Amino acid sequence: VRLLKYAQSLYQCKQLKRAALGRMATLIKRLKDPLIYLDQVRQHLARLPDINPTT
Amino acid sequence: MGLRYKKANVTHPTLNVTVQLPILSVKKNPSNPLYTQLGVLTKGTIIEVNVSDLGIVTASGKIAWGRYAQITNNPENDGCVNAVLLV
Amino acid sequence: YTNQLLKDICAYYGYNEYLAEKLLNLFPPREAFAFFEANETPRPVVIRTNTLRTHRRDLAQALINRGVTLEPVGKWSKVGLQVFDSKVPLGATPEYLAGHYILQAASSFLPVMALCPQENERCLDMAAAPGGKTTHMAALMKNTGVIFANDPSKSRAKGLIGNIHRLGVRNTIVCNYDAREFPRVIGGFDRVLLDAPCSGTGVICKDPSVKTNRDAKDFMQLPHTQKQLLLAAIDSCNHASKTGGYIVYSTCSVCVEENEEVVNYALSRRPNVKLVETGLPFGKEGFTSYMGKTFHPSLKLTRRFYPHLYNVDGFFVAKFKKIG
Amino acid sequence: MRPLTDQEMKIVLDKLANYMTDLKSLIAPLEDGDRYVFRMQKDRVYYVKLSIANIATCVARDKLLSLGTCLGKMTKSGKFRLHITALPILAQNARYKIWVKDNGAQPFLYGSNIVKAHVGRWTEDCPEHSGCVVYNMADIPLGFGVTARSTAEARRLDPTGIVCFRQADCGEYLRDE
RNA sequence: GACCCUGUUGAGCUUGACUCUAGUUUGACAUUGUGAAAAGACAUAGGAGGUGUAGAAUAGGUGGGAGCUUCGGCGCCAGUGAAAUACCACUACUCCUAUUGUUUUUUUACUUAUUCAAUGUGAAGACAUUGUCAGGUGGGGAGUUCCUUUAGUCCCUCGAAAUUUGAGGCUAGAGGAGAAAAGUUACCACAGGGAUAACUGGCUUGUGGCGGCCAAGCGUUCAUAGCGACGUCGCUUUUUGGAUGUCGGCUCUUCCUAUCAUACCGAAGCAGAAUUCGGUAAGCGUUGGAUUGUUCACCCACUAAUAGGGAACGUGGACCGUCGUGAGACAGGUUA
Repeated sequence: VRLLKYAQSLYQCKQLKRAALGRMATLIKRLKDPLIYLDQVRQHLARLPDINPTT
Repeated sequence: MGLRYKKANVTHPTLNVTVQLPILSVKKNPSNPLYTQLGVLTKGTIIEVNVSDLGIVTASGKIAWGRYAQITNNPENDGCVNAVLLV
Repeated sequence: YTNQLLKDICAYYGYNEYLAEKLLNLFPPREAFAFFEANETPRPVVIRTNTLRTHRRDLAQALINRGVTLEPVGKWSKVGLQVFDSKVPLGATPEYLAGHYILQAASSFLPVMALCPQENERCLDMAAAPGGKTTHMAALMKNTGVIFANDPSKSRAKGLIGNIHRLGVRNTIVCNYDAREFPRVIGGFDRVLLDAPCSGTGVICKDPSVKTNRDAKDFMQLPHTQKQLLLAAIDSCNHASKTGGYIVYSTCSVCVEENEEVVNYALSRRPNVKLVETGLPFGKEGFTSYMGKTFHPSLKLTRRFYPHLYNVDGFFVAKFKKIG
Repeated sequence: MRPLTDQEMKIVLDKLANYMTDLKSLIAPLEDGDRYVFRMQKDRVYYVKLSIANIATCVARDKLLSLGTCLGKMTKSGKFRLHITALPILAQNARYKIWVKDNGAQPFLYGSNIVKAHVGRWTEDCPEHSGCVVYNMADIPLGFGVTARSTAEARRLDPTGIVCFRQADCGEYLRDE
């Protein structure tokens, strides 16, 4: 945001936006495996029996 | 305020390792001596970088702390500042 | 085992093997471990008041008003204070801008405190790279007398002169000379101050390079250079004066090759020197003999300062009086 | 390694009398007989004692850098200048003194010209372009300069107006570090 | 406008020859004495030494030596220590006492040194004082027209260092009208000159950069003069969950879809319900409050839902100057 605020040209904004979106893309690319693990735990915790310990 | 960068991504031509290291100072910007004096970081600009973390051993079995590194990207195009170390 | 401890310390802390051997010789394993933890631990920052311009309670009140947390540095130093936190930068505050104080270390306190400059006296400082020592001599003598300041380098020289004019010493002549050349060129000073360049093993928090950037070659050349430095200082000093004049040697090195050995050499070479009690309250006794090398038993009065014992930079002092 | 010459010390005393009053007191004999004498090295002038000059002349011209207190340097056109290094003597023998507040002194230490809201109290009978010395509230010498106008015009002028043309201040010292 | 140049001005950096010397100057010496008071260091005679560390221990140190052994105390062994201990021999220093004295220095008093008054004898008083050299400086005066960068000799000298280095000498690679002021800068203010009349118009979007590995092909002659996509590896990037300046505000028409909802289906541990993603789809409709300079974010209230945009971004000062140049001002004008 600061870089774009001090941007001076259309190509400047071009490459700045491309670079930022690339950073987020690479971050998710590394986050590839936690998403799979959390999807699996979500599926089971959904298909988990629900008891009442107090009753 | 924001446009300065404190550390640079230095790639070592030998040992094939890239590490983030602090910037010591700016020595020569070939585009403009005025940019050199101010400290402008353009493409191909040699700066002094602390390489204590790398731990390269020099002659007499001695270690080095500060070495030349050529900024080799266009930081205005891509904010991240990247240099190749000179060894 | 000794070798196992050496390897473990070198691996875990990054010290060179040879310097680690010297430090292990210097301190027992408990004291050694405390010393290494201390010297990787950052030192506190102190502020020295400009007695010529203002006084301690007024400066403290001003910095409290501006939000700086202060504490007096022991009973020993009246002119000093210690900084905990400061909302306003210390550089930009009006007191520092006007010259009410300076930033420094307690090791910068100790040597000029050992010295006792008086009014209308002739003084020398062949190493005043920050300029705090010259400024504090000026503050002690109340801008009465003459100060000569000698430097090797234009850069720290201009830093020196900036500090001097900011603190308003008004009676110092600043020069770029050789410290060895100074006595023959002028000589005849009532008091002389030597902050000899050393290995810097005392303060690796300020100089992390010394953790490794010290080889045996440096450990050999540096003591020879400071030996010639003390030769120059003792040549400069005056034996007889209306006000007693003394030589002060201060260094920031902890290794024995730098400490007590060169002063033993100077004492052996020139009988005119005696050593007197340097007058410093907290310190450690000088070693009578370290590595098969007998030193004059009078070195008992010599003081040492360690980061682990006291929250001060590793520092070394010596005070001498000239007969003829 | 020279003393000043005729026109050189003429311009020097011209500036020094535009800014001070008792240049007799500056160049007057002392009790011991030693005198404060103008020195100039590398086209830069210094104020030293005669004994200091005598004991310093033993040094080679190139190796010696500073002597006494630097007063100023002469430009290529020959115009003489007095600096913040020469500030203390100027404050000691000031003719007109102008005192500023803290909120105005901070821009003054930065390098900004004096504004009317900055000054605390005024000197009287000040000529329009006469030199003056700028102090803070604590009578600490901050700088020197030529006033834009006289005291009465400053009184009747807008608070936002420029008061003194800010020549030199404490900035030079930390500039070099 | 950016931008280039010119002159002035500042900010600088550097040069401003060589040899003596005035101005100088640092240290010593002598002049310079007599006493008294002291102190220090060298003469000696003696007493006692000795821890940074660990080792049992407060380890001068060196040479022999494995128990003289009075006793096996302890040698030996053994740790632990740079150094190991018994012994008998050696010599260094100190901490001192004393005097068996020599010197040195400070202070005091006095005149005998020195210097003044008087001037053809008096006084200050060992303070000043003068002269002697060993230095350094020197743009001032006079006169004429080597140093800088690098490596070796590791040779000689001076040092240091328990034996190897440091600083000079030596050698050989490259450099070079004078005090009046100068050279020069992608720099500053000022005044001026020069140059562009101004921007985009098959431009815009969703996937970063640097380096390496791999890589079909092409290439100077062949995947190696080399160019070279997709991927992967290293850095950003990891072991415990506020940004926003002038603006807006409302309504209305029309259009696009890059679709919030309605309709339709494809996929999902989609039991049901409630959902998520994907696409066909513009007929339909698409509300507030807080907060703020003000918007969005976030926050909460309704509601099927509160989606994004376009409509030539749809309709209702600068000089003439005058007074200042280390910085500015002007109820001055010409006025567009």
